[PDB]
Amino acid sequence: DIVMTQSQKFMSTSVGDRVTVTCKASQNVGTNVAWYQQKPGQSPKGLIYSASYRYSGVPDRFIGSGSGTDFTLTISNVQSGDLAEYFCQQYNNHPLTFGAGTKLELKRADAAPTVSIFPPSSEQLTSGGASVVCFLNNFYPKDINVKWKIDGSERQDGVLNSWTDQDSKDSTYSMSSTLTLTKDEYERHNSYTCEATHKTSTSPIVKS
Amino acid sequence: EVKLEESGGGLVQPGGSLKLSCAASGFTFSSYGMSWVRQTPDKRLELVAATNSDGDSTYYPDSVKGRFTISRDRAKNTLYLQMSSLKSEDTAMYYCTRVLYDYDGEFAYWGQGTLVTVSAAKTTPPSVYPLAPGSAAQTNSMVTLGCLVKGYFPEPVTVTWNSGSLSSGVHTFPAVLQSDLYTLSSSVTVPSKTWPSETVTCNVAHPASSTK
Amino acid sequence: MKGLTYTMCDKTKFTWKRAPTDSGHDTVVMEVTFSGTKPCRIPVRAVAHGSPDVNVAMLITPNPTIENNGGGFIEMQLPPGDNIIYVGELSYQWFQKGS
Amino acid sequence: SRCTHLENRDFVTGTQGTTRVTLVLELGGCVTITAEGKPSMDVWLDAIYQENPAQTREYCLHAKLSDTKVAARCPTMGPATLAEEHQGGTVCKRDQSDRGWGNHCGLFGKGSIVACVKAACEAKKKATGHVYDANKIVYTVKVEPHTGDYVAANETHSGRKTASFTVSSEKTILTMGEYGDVSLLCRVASGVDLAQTVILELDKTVEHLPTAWQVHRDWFNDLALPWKHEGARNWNNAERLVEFGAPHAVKMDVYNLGDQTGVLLKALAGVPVAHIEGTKYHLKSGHVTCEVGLEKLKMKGLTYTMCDKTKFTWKRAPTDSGHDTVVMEVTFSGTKPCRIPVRAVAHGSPDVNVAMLITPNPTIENNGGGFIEMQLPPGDNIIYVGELSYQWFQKGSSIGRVFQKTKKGIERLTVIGEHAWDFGSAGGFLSSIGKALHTVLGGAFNSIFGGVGFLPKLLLGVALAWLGLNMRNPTMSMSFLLAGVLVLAMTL
Ligand SMILES: *[C@@H]1O[C@H](CO)[C@@H](O)[C@H](O)[C@H]1NC(C)=O
Repeated sequence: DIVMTQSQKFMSTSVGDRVTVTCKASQNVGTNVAWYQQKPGQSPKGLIYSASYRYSGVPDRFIGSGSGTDFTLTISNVQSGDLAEYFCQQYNNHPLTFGAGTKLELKRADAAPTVSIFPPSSEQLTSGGASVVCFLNNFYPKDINVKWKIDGSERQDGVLNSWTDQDSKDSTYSMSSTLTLTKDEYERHNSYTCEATHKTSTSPIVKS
Repeated sequence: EVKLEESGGGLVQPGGSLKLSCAASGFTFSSYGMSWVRQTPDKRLELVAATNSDGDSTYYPDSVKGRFTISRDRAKNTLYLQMSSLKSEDTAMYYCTRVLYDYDGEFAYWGQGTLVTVSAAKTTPPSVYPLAPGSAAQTNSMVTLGCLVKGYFPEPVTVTWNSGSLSSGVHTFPAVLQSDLYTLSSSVTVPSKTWPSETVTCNVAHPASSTK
Repeated sequence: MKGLTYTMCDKTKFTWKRAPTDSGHDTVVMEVTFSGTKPCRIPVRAVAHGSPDVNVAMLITPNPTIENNGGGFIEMQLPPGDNIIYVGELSYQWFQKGS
Repeated sequence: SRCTHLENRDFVTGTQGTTRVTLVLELGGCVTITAEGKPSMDVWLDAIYQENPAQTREYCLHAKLSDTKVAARCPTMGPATLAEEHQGGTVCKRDQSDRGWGNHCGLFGKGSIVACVKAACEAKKKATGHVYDANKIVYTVKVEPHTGDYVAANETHSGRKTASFTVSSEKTILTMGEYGDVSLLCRVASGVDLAQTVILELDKTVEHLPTAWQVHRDWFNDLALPWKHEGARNWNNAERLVEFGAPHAVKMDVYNLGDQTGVLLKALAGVPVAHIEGTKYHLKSGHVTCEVGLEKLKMKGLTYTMCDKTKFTWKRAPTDSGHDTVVMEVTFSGTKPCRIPVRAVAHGSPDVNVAMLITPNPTIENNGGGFIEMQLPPGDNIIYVGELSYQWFQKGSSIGRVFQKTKKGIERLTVIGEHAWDFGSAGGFLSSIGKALHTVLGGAFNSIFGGVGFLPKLLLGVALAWLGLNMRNPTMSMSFLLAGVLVLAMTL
C-alpha cells in the first residue's frame, strides 16, 4: 500500500501567520490529493480535493497545492477555529490510505505548572483502598516530569500519562498523574507530595 | 444542515457482530455515495469500507476483507455495516461519511461519530470520589480541584464538575490503558477562598455500565 | 481475469481521452482518463434501441481496470441500432452502422 | 408558444398509457404534446450546428492567371519544354502548331507547342465544403409549456427551457418551473444522415446571400472545378478553369475563363440551404428522433378557485389559428390567481362540453396567464368564458379534419418521412410493420438510380409502363404496376 507520511507531526503557529503542511507518498500519485480538519469530539472537514478545488462552506483561508508525491495544504489567517487535527490522504490506491494527523498548535511561552496533590478522604476508606490523586496543569511545552514524593521517596509505581489538546481559552497542555494504593499504605506514611518538574523550570511546585 | 447520525455503538466481545446505521439528511442518496472510516484511539486513521454510488459493489482492505458486509438503503437514508467476527483491535471511532457529487475519494461532510469498543473481559463500573487535602501550605491565585475515576472497564466517559457550573480551566484526559483497565482524571481551577466556603462534588457518570 | 478482487469504479471520473469510433470490423474502441480510485472494474455497459433495460455490450476486452500505470483501452461489439455506451455517468450516443 | 410561429405544427396527443412519447422533431417544426392529465408540451428542434467542423475540398470560383510563358519548336527540332511544365499549380498543354518560315523553321507541318500559366484564384471565391462530425454536432431543443402567456419572436420567453444534444448526452431533465420535470431522451445518430452532408460555403461577407448551404457528397466529388485542401498551396485538377486554343506557329493564348457563381447556385433545380451565425455552422433542414417522458410533470394551479364569470376584457379576440384550434387572450382584473372558466358547448346539445383543450388548466396568474388555445369540433362552437361568451363559429368539417390528417399523412410522409415513422408511440402492428415494409422500399429506391430526376422519373416510368402494355407474357404484364410506382409515388 501507498503510505502517506506527514513531515509535520506536532507543529505550532500564531493567529496572523500563514503556515503549510506537507505529506509524503510511496510513489507518484499526482492529483489524488486530500486533506482534513477534525477537532476532538467534532467532525473532520474534507476541504480540498485535487489540491486546487473547494466545497461550498470552505472560505479563502484554505488554499492548497502539490501534485505528485509531496502535497501542500497552505492555510492563511489561522483562526481560533483552526485549532484542530489535519489529516493527509491519497485516493489513488486501494485502499485509500491516510495520514496520522497534523496537530496544529497555538504559539505560547514557557510557563510554570501547579499541583493540588489530594490524598483520599473518608469516602474511599470504606472500600478498603486509597488512591492518591495528583495533577500537572498549565504548562508549555509538553515535556514535564511525573514522579511521587511519599515522604520524599522515589516511586515509579503510579505514573500514568495521558495527553490533552491545547485549550481554546487557556492554551495549555496536560499530563496525568495518579497513584493506586491501599488503606494500610495510606496509614503508614504521613506527608503526601507530588512532583512536577518542567523542562525549563526545574522546581517541583507543591502544596507540601 | 446535512446530518449524519451514527448509531449502533455497543460493547461486544471479540469474534462478535454489530450492525451500524447512519441517519442521513440534507442530501439526496443515489446521486452521492456513503462509506465508513475508523479512527484508532492512538490517532491513526483507517478505512473500513469505501464504496461507490447506487450500491453497485463493496470494497474492503485486506485487514477486514471477507468478514464484514456494507449495505445501504436509498429512501430510508441509512448506511449499514453488518460486521461479524470482531478482531480485538476493532476498538475505533466509526464515522459515517458523505462523498461529493464527483466521488472524490475524500468525504466533504461527516458525522459526530460513535465508539464501538471491542473488549475481551466483562464490563465494570467506577465510583465517585470528591477528595480533599490534608497536610498543606499557603494560599495562591488558584488551587485546582480533584476527583478520580478508578477501577472501571471500559471507555468512553462523561465527567464534568458540579453539573456544569464550574468549568473554568478544564484538563480532560481520555484514557490510559493499564492491565486491561483504564483510569482518567479531570480538573477545574478556583482560588483558595472558593473550596472551603462553597462545596464541590465531582460527577462520575461513566457509560461502561452507566451508573454514578 | 485480472481485477476480480477489485470493485466497480466511480461513475464520474471517467472522461474521454479518445473518441469511440468503429473499428472497420464492427467493434467500438475507446480510452478513458480515470483519475480516481485505482484500480477498479470499469462500469462498461451499452443499451440498445427498443429496450433501454437490457445491456447488449458483447465485450472484447473483459474486465477493464485503470491500473496505477495502466488501463484505458476498451473494445466492444454491438448489435445494430442506436446504442448508448455508458462508462459510468459518462455516456456516448452511438449507431452501429452494420446490419 | 413557438408552435404558433410557423405552419408545420402537429398535435401528437398523449393517450392514457402513452408516457414515453417517441417523436421526430424536424428542424423548423414544433410538436405540441397534449397528454390527458399533463401540461401540454411545445417541443421543437431549435438548431442543428457544429462549432467549426472540418472542411473538405474547397473550390475556386474565379480563377486568376499570371506568368504566362509560351514556347514552340519546329517539327523535327526537339519538341518544346518549359520550366513551368512541372511547377506547382501550373496548367499546361502540348499541341501541334503549324510552323511556317515566318519564325524561320527548317520545315513546315506540325511543330509542337506548349504554354503554361499559374492557375491561381481570386480571394473569397472559394466553395468550402464541410462535413459534420458524429461526435461534435449539437442538436438544440427548446421546450415551452402552456403557462397562459404568449411571448413573441422578437421577445424571449421566460420558461423556455433549452436542451442541447451532443454525442455525450442521453437525457435532459428540464425543470418546467412549477409544472415539474420533462425528460427528453434524444438520439443523435438516428437523425440527419451526416455521411453524405456537405455544408458548402461561399463568401459569407457578401451581404445579399445565404451563409451556409446543404448539399450532397456524391455530386460534391462530381464537381469538376479545381480543388485543394486546408493548407495545400496549389489547385488539384486546375485544368478545368483553365483551357487552351489553337496557335498560329508562335503563340497559343491560354485563356482565363472566369467565375462560376451562377452555374453553381442559380440554374439548378431543387437544392436546400443552411445558415452560419459566427463560428457555428447551423442548418435549416433536419430531423431527430427523441423520446419524451412526461412522467415528472403536473398541472399548475390545481389548488386555486375559478375566476369571475364577467370580468374578461378581451385584449386579443379569439381567432382561427390555421389548424382547427382557437386561441385567445383574456385579461382578468379581479381575484387573481384563478383557473379560467373555459368551456365550449356542443350544438344540438347545449349542455355537453366538447372543448378539446390544448392549454390545460387555463389560469390567470399574478403577472401571467391568458393565452388559451383549444381544439374544437367542426361547425357551431360556443366559447364561453364564464358568463361573458365570445360566441363563435369554426369553419372545419367532420370528415374534413380526418381527410386533413390524411393530407398530413401525404405531406409528412415525404423524404423526411422515410425515417420518421415514430410520429406515434410504438404502434406495434402499425409502426413496426410500416418500418419493415418501407425500409425495403426506401432502401431499394435509394439504392437504384442514385437519384435520377423527375423528367427521367416520368420518362423511365412511362417507358417501362409502355413495356407493361407491350408485353406478351401475362406474368410479366405487371411491369405496368412496377413502373406505376415510379410514375405515381415520387413526384412531389
Ligand atoms: C416586437 O415587434 C413589435 C411590432 O413592431 C414592436 O411593437 C415591439 O416593440 C417589438 N419588440 C421588441 C423587443 O423589439
